Amino acid sequence: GLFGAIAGFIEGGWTGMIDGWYGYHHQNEQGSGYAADQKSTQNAINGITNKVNTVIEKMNIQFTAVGKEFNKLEKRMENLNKKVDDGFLDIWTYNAELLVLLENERTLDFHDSNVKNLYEKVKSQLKNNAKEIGNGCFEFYHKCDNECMESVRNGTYDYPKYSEESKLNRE
Amino acid sequence: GLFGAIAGFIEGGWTGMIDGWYGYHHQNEQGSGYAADQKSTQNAINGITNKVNTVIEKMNIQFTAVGKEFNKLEKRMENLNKKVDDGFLDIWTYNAELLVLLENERTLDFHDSNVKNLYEKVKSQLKNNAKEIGNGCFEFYHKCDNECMESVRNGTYDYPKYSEESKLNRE
Amino acid sequence: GLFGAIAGFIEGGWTGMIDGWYGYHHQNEQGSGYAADQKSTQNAINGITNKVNTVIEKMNIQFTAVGKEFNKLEKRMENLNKKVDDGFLDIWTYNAELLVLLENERTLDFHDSNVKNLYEKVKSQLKNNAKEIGNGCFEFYHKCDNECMESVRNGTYDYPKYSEESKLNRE
Amino acid sequence: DTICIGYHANNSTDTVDTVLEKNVTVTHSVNLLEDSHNGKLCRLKGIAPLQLGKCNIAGWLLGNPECDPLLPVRSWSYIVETPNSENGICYPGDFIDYEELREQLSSVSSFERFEIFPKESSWPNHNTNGVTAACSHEGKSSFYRNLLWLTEKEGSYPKLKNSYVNKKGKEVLVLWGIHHPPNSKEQQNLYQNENAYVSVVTSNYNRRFTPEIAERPKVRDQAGRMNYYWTLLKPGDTIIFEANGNLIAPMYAFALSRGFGSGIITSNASMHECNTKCQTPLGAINSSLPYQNIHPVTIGECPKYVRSAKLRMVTGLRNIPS
Amino acid sequence: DTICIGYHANNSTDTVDTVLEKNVTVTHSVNLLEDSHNGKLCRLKGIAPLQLGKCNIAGWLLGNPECDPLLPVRSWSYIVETPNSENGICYPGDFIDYEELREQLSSVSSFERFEIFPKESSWPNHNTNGVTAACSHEGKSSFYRNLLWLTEKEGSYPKLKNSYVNKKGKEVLVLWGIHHPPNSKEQQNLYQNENAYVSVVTSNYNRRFTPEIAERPKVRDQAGRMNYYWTLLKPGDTIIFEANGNLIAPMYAFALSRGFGSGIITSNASMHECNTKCQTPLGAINSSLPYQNIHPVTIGECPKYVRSAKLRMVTGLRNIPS
Amino acid sequence: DTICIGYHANNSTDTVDTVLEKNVTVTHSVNLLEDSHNGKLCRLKGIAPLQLGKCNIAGWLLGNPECDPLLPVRSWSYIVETPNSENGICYPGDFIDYEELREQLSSVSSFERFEIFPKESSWPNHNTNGVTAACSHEGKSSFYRNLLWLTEKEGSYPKLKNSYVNKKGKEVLVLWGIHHPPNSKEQQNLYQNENAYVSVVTSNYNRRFTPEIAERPKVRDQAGRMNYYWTLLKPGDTIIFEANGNLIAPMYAFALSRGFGSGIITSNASMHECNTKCQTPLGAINSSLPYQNIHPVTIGECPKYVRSAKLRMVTGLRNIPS
Ligand SMILES: *[C@@H]1O[C@H](CO)[C@@H](O[C@@H]2O[C@H](CO)[C@@H](O[C@@H]3O[C@H](CO)[C@@H](O)[C@H](O)[C@@H]3O)[C@H](O)[C@H]2NC(C)=O)[C@H](O)[C@H]1NC(C)=O
Ligand SMILES: *[C@@H]1O[C@H](CO)[C@@H](O[C@@H]2O[C@H](CO)[C@@H](O[C@@H]3O[C@H](CO)[C@@H](O)[C@H](O)[C@@H]3O)[C@H](O)[C@H]2NC(C)=O)[C@H](O)[C@H]1NC(C)=O
Ligand SMILES: *[C@@H]1O[C@H](CO)[C@@H](O[C@@H]2O[C@H](CO)[C@@H](O[C@@H]3O[C@H](CO)[C@@H](O)[C@H](O)[C@@H]3O)[C@H](O)[C@H]2NC(C)=O)[C@H](O)[C@H]1NC(C)=O
Ligand SMILES: CN(C)[C@@H]1CCN([S@@](=O)(F)=Nc2cc(Cl)c(C(=O)N3CCO[C@@H](c4ccccc4)C3)c(Cl)c2)C1
Ligand SMILES: CN(C)[C@@H]1CCN([S@@](=O)(F)=Nc2cc(Cl)c(C(=O)N3CCO[C@@H](c4ccccc4)C3)c(Cl)c2)C1
Ligand SMILES: CN(C)[C@@H]1CCN([S@@](=O)(F)=Nc2cc(Cl)c(C(=O)N3CCO[C@@H](c4ccccc4)C3)c(Cl)c2)C1
Ligand SMILES: *[C@@H]1O[C@H](CO)[C@@H](O[C@@H]2O[C@H](CO)[C@@H](O)[C@H](O)[C@H]2NC(C)=O)[C@H](O)[C@H]1NC(C)=O
Ligand SMILES: *[C@@H]1O[C@H](CO)[C@@H](O[C@@H]2O[C@H](CO)[C@@H](O)[C@H](O)[C@H]2NC(C)=O)[C@H](O)[C@H]1NC(C)=O
Ligand SMILES: *[C@@H]1O[C@H](CO)[C@@H](O[C@@H]2O[C@H](CO)[C@@H](O)[C@H](O)[C@H]2NC(C)=O)[C@H](O)[C@H]1NC(C)=O
Ligand SMILES: *[C@@H]1O[C@H](CO)[C@@H](O)[C@H](O)[C@H]1NC(C)=O
Ligand SMILES: *[C@@H]1O[C@H](CO)[C@@H](O)[C@H](O)[C@H]1NC(C)=O
Ligand SMILES: *[C@@H]1O[C@H](CO)[C@@H](O)[C@H](O)[C@H]1NC(C)=O
Repeated sequence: GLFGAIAGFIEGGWTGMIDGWYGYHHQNEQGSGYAADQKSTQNAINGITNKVNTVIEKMNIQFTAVGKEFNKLEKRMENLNKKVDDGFLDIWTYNAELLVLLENERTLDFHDSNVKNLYEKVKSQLKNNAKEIGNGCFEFYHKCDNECMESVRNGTYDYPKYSEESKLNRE
Repeated sequence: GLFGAIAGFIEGGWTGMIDGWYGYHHQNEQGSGYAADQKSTQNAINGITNKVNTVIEKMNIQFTAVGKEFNKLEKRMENLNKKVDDGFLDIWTYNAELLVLLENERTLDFHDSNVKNLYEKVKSQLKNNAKEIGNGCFEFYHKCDNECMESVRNGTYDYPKYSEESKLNRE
Repeated sequence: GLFGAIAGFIEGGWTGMIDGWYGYHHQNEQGSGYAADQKSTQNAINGITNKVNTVIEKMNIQFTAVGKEFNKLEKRMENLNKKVDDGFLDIWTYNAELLVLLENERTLDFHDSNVKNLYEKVKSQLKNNAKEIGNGCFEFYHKCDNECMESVRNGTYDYPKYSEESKLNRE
Repeated sequence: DTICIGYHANNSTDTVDTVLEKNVTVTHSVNLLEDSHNGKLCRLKGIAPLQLGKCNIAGWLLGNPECDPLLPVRSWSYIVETPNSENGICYPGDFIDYEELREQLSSVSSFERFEIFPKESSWPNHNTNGVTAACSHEGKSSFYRNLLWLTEKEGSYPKLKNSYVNKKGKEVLVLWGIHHPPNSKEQQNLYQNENAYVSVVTSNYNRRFTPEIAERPKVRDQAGRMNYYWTLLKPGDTIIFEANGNLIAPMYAFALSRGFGSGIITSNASMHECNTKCQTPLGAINSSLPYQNIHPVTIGECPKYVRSAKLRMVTGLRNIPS
Repeated sequence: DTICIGYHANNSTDTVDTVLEKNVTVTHSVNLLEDSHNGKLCRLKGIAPLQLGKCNIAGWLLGNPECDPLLPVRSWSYIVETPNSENGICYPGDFIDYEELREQLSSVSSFERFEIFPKESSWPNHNTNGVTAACSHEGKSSFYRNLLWLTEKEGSYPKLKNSYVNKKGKEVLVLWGIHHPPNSKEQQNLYQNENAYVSVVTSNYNRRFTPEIAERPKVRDQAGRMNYYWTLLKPGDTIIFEANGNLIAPMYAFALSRGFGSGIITSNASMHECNTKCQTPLGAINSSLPYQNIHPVTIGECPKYVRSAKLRMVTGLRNIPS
Repeated sequence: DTICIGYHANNSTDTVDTVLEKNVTVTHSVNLLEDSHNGKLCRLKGIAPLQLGKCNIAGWLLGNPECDPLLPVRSWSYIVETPNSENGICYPGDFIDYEELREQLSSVSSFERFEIFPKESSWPNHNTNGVTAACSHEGKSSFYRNLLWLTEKEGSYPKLKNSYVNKKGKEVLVLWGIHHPPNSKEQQNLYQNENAYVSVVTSNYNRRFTPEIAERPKVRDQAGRMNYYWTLLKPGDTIIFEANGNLIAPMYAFALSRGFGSGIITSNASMHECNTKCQTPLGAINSSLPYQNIHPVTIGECPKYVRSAKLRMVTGLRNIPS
């Protein structure tokens, strides 16, 4: 992907995270589990629903469109009518197929960016209180309980609270 | 945004920075103030002016285009002429609206990328001589005067010059 | 570029790397040389070949298309036939020029992203066993021989193997 | 203790195409291309179509006797001709501006078939019982149900003249015919005059017809010809017919109502007790998708026809389960 | 000591739409859709239009006497017909290939109205003073200013023949008419011949006309009819008129110049002392924007008409002030 | 010890344009716009075209004697008319539905020129040797090679009647003419009858022609006129000609085969021993590129014509060598 997260440094997806597109898996002494990030997922759902409705809205309804008949001495007009019908069909099939291809590429990049930015949010919060261990995972240099897990998931990780403990374990 | 800077980890814009799209705010013992990054702003202005002119240039001038008249025994031809006029109008309204929507999305991502790359330039220069404090701000581990501020704004921050002083304050 | 690598923090390209689009230059006591990253280059070649073939495939073959003749009392029909021919030509020239411009922008961003992600892969592997020295280069805090060079180029850099030696040289 | 960042995966096997990559398996997707129809002819916005049965437009409008007679008044949303259409013009000749008349009928939503010139009172001095084997009915010679073959009475064909004033408040479609015998002996026998002519005039229609006598290749075993003509009589206007021979006089005319969204289609599908917003010659479409690949001919409010076989937007992520 | 990275914000309330998001407030934006006009008819590239006043094209070309006479020579950039156009053909009949003639006029930039057959010298043996109440002027019976109603003189209608050689170096548009009386008594009274005919020939035009006598519904209180015809006489060519009755002879013809970028529009707007590069039936457009939503009918160099209500490109950033 | 990440550069001077930036120099690129042709007329899919030489379509179909006679049977992939085309209709008149006939010929892939009415057996009671200076050949008066000018024999022009039954299994194109003398003395001298007429009938064609006598401006030194007509005789049908004067009778007709992908073009290029899938009036295109800017007129399987001067996709990177 353009942003390197999906199928990148995070190799695979989670079948166990059924409640959202992006989220977290944690493991501490009280257990483990999945937790979808509701804010980014809902924002992504809103934008994509917006994209799909825009594609539908941009295509007007096709009102009645039937053929016309021509006698044996109106061949030129019949061919002109066929050239018009063929040409419009050429352009609309071209427009529809390209738009889907272009928007499909952007949608996959959109999800890739959201995963990447989610990872960056956590990384900027933890600083050196934890270490990157690859595959989008961090190992804490301190005991990280459920309340501390939740502080990472929302915006409120208390870095100073654990710097002393983390500094000791870093060595 | 796709790159996570605008409306992302940098939550809001600066009304006090009137002279450019992207730039810096500094605070030291000699005072504080805003300073637009002239290079990135001017490069962004050039590219966007290029984008707008391309949209205008791709649309040819519409030369004289009026209607035609048909008698009571030329209904088929009149409907064919109307089908042609309606169909071309359908496609051009479709082309104009989609192009603006697609280019609008790219433009916002373009600015988001420029802010992100500007932040990365400063971050790569300072290394551990300063600390990320969120919201796109860095706090120096050493006295950073106006000349040192300017060295960050252009490409010439002298990291070795302050490593000893920064190392002492880091603890 | 959108991702800041090409013409960004990596200012120039390598004429000496003839075998790929992206890759590495190394220097140790056994010598120096270039080495294209075969995986990312080949993946980029596949995707771009896919893009070009899609552009070609979306344009159908133009079968026989000639003009028509009209007598002195068929001026309206002759102008309608000309309006149809002119209008279709307007749209297709518009479609062809825009598609090339839009895809050209995406292609350059695609390469920029690949270089950026390649740099991030190496940076995430080395951690503090080496230092960023700008222009997309890292200087190792330990002796990095050809086998160790190759471990960086593929996915298998052994960070623990050199942490003790790197820690000593970091001071 | 660890925390990991990741993304959704599932058992979806949906695939989409992108500019850089074909056949990408994705977690969620939406189809935009309608490819299903019900294979039936349905009411369109609550109005049943006009089915012509064994007749085409020409046979219905002239009143070919081999077609099941329609009710005096009909209202419809579209017209269906069958691909067979064994019954059209039965006495050979030219139907002048036939395609223009079909285009006119395409914006008509209703007709009222009424007697413009009643048979028993309009032509007291002419024979009105002429029939032909070319328009047979139940194995017997017959003629169009809407036209009358005027011929000489008691050895005389007096110059006739009849008019009609349109007091219907709607356009009245009037159809008539001109007969061209294959020889002058038949012309003199049928119409008693050799320099015969027919005149039809309204406030905006003015045409004269003259027989052109010649023997011709037999079509439906007839060397003669019958040319068919029509005009739309505006509300309040008058049409005057004048002839001393060869006129195939109107008997029934149509009061026409104008509507929107209609047209003529060809279909071998069957009428059913259904309702639709979108009708194609293959069947009805019940869909809100923006595109369809079923048929380029559509009646009503329909998705746009495209040639594509697949149009799928990805909404979810690339699907990479473990 | 700190340094922060940030982006511009301002008091802008401009909004744009994107694929993922509607109604995004942005710092800077550019409008691409022209929606303003001046509500006036203007000169186009420095040339005033041809306003027909109370006449349509037919009334002007035939010379309907109820329309203010135009100067002998006019040059223009477009033709304006008013929606009213109370004055067109005043004696009822058919204007053959009228729409083709209008299409011809659409590429004409100039006319010279000249006397092709002078009244007092062309027809010494015929009456030229015929007028009708259907073409009245100031409450008195009159006739087209460009045509002459030839009738019998002293009980005789001699076979006439007149020709004109086009020495103008430009196409000459010639108009004439054929009268169809409602009965043979009027035909014999006006033209003295019952098997009358009219012949008009040039090097590439060859047509014969014959009266078709019948009584018809009265139109403008006339049961007779007048069919109008035209041809373009090429430079150097000759046109020959031949008739022994029923000819409505040309008196004035037009020498036509061909131009580019012209057309015919309908407008109830007023001529003003202005100049424009772009004219619509609603008004003139002074703009360099690529699109407009004012009117699909345009003269000159104009933005492309689209149905959209808004087309705004963002140039700045998402506007997030504190 | 160091390791660096970088990207390819080379000596390429290819430039492309993007939305944000013009004239970007790139390492690799692909051209999509075909601008090269060979300047020759070639065989299309292995079939040589039909070159008409000095004749246009009208001259070839009538058999203008100034054009080199073609072989009895020809098959082709497209028709070439030269821009000069000095030879078309040589006796002045109107070619009725000429443009429709050209459109018919555009889907024809083969002709067989055969004698429909042999000269020496079809008209024993009429003169068949009439020639004119307007259709001269080698400085001597001649006539169309496919038509016969019938005139009176021994002071008499008997009413003729001839027919042909199409047993070719293909459409047969039949051409004939009607002569209009400039005065009645010539009409009586040539055809001995003043109320002359011509009748042509088939199962779906029925038309009568009558001379219209008038003196006209001389065209190619002829005040008379010759109107040309045609019809397509369906397989198995019969055409009957009937006249007592003025008929320019058919002698040779064409059995026509229908094909696909053909058309008529104008070119001053030369036939060469080459083969192509794509032919334009300027030359042949040997290309797989999706677009071309050579000519909007194309025969065969061709790239789409666009007005652009350059269409280059970048495949490589921005080229930044040291
Ligand atoms: C588009 O992608 C799908 C999924 O990647 C393709 O379908 C899958 O094709 C693979 C390989 O043909 C099948 O997997 C394995 O095939 C091997 C032999 O190649 C066999 O030994 C294994 O037992 C296994 O089946 C897989 O079943 C199949 N999945 C389906 C059909 O749901 C599909 O072919 C691709 N289409 C293209 C590339 O056009
Ligand atoms: C597009 O966005 C603009 C700006 O975000 C919208 O206009 C703004 O709408 C808000 C809410 O309606 C107004 O703000 C506040 O409204 C609350 C009640 O909702 C009221 O109590 C406050 O006093 C305050 O006014 C704001 O004034 C208004 N700004 C304008 C009109 O300039 C606009 O409605 C959006 N359009 C859409 C979503 O279609
Ligand atoms: C598109 O880009 C190319 C390459 O950047 C442009 O061609 C190059 O133009 C430069 C400047 O005109 C030439 O370089 C130098 O020019 C200076 C004077 O300006 C001269 O003193 C040096 O000796 C040197 O030549 C360069 O030769 C030339 N390269 C070519 C033609 O291959 C091109 O002009 C650009 N097109 C545009 C901007 O429309
Ligand atoms: C047919 N047509 C007329 C209509 C007009 C309206 N649109 S609409 O935009 F609503 N379509 C969509 C269809 C789909 Cl499947 C999606 C989507 O990916 N979801 C739905 C929301 O939970 C997402 C989710 C589930 C589980 C775990 C994580 C995420 C999956 C979306 Cl976002 C939009 C289609
Ligand atoms: C109407 N039409 C025919 C014409 C044809 C030519 N274009 S043109 O491309 F020049 N339009 C533009 C219109 C605008 Cl407002 C802009 C823009 O955002 N600016 C202008 C430059 O200072 C930027 C700025 C100001 C203050 C602080 C920070 C940044 C804001 C741009 Cl970049 C281009 C429009
Ligand atoms: C003409 N037309 C009908 C055809 C239909 C098929 N396509 S096709 O997609 F194959 N065209 C391409 C043309 C080109 Cl030059 C390229 C490209 O950049 N390369 C080729 C692969 O080694 C790349 C490389 C070389 C050296 C060092 C680093 C990288 C450079 C590509 Cl990727 C595709 C064009
Ligand atoms: C973010 O998560 C943290 C961690 O759970 C929340 O902080 C706790 O909030 C509850 C109730 O609000 C308090 O009882 C705890 O004392 C808080 N923990 C600490 C360490 O102060 C916080 O409320 C969450 N913020 C949200 C959801 O917006
Ligand atoms: C970048 O900013 C630095 C900091 O101001 C500039 O360095 C100073 O330049 C001035 C004049 O060029 C000298 O007098 C100072 O001694 C320099 N400072 C140091 C620490 O050497 C530098 O010139 C700027 N570079 C630009 C604008 O390209
Ligand atoms: C990645 O590169 C490393 C470094 O060369 C490779 O590791 C060596 O592989 C060879 C043969 O497989 C062994 O003899 C060496 O002992 C390995 N080195 C070490 C330090 O264990 C590795 O095989 C490469 N992986 C690939 C190419 O997939
Ligand atoms: C309708 O006609 C098509 C071909 O014209 C045929 O394939 C199809 O089976 C027919 N359907 C019915 C119901 O007769
Ligand atoms: C022009 O006509 C339109 C409707 O045809 C009307 O709404 C408008 O007011 C008129 N303007 C003038 C100036 O007469
Ligand atoms: C063909 O004609 C064009 C202009 O009509 C002329 O420029 C060109 O030279 C001609 N070519 C030949 C081979 O006669």
